[PDB]
Amino acid sequence: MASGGSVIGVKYNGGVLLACDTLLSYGSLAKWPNIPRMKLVGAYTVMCATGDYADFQEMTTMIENHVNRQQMYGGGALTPNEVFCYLQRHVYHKRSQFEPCLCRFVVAGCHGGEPFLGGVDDVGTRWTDDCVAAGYGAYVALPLLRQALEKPGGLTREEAIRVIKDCLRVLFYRECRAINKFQIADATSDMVSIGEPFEVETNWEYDGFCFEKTAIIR
Amino acid sequence: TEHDQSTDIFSADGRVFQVEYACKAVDNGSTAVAACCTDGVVVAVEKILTSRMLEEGSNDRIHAVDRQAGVCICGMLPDGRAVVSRARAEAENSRDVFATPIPGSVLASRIGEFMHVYTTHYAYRPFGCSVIIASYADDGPQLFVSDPSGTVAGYYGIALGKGKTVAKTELEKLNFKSITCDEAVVKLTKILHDVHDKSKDKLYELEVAWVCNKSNCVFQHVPNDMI
Repeated sequence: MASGGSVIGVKYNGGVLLACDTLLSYGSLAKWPNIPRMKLVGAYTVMCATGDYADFQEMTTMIENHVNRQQMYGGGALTPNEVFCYLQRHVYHKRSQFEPCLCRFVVAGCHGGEPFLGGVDDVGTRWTDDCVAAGYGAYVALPLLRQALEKPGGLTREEAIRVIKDCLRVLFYRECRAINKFQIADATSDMVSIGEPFEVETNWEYDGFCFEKTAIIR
Repeated sequence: TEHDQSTDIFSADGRVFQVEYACKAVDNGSTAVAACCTDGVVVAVEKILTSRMLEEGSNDRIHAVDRQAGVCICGMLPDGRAVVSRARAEAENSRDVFATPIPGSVLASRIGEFMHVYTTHYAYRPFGCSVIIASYADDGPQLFVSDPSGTVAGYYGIALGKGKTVAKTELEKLNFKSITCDEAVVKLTKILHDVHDKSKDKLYELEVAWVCNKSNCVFQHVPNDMI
């Protein structure tokens, strides 16, 4: 029961960012620190999930195959919105058989210069929005992305990166089952691209963290 | 002469006449040629047009079965189409169950098996098409034909349909160790234009596809600016 932690995403002017770390855990064990968790689905779309990695693999396989087959047999290239709809129907169906997909998905993409971002949870709940997250992202990240998007006229690409990294840094600080190693995908100009892994700068040197002040007994 | 009404029956000479007759459909359909080259496979078919008011892309005889494989149906088109759906299920099966693009020899085997079975049951009839299979998977360029009997054979070059005896004579003058996908598109198109009968079929267009190293081993109709 290889399982993925937090995923986060944010829309900016011209596209959308999705980010996660490259770790699969098993309970508390950090088992694989070099797994690429994001999956390209078709021409415009990218998905990721928190939860059971086996259930993510199975569900994205099924989806990627529908999308590639539909395109190859004359039925055109499915869009983010269509992919998203099909995902939510299958999540729901499985819940309805009591054999759930124990994952929470975030889906992103760009078609017709309109960026998509939405979430689907394991009983089939779906929503779109300017910022979505799964895992401890929903508790730790969303308060920051939401504050950031309060500004009027929206976010530039660079301001969207800065705030994505601050969230990453807090996950790394406060989420147990994480690591300092992340990728970002960027949907923009009707195509998705996945970056190389990177690390964020952290702080550990405050005077209030020193040995004498944190000592339980003087 | 009751011996020719079901395909579940030998004749006294050991023939299966329902299968012969279905082969006659193919032999009176339109002419297709194909060539297995150094860098890929090329197929060309001649569509006899029943009407000047058809949109282009109507009654396509060439279909993709997988990223790397395609078929050209010669004979009755809707029969051919049922064969295309099975071929895709097979190709999908191989990726789903065995994680591999289907090999070309294996896909042709499975198509044959499928056409064979409609040669043995009183309740069905043989298919009235032959299927050219063009592939380029991990086994390299392959060109197979399956026919209504379910016989499958690999080829360097081939021709089916009414023009097929002349087309075969011209395909014999090629050189199959040298010839590329680019040269073949030219030569096969010339052969379909020469075996074409102008008295009988006034309206036609050519369809032509390929799977080569150029196309990044993807089966696809050739871009229309190359004829």
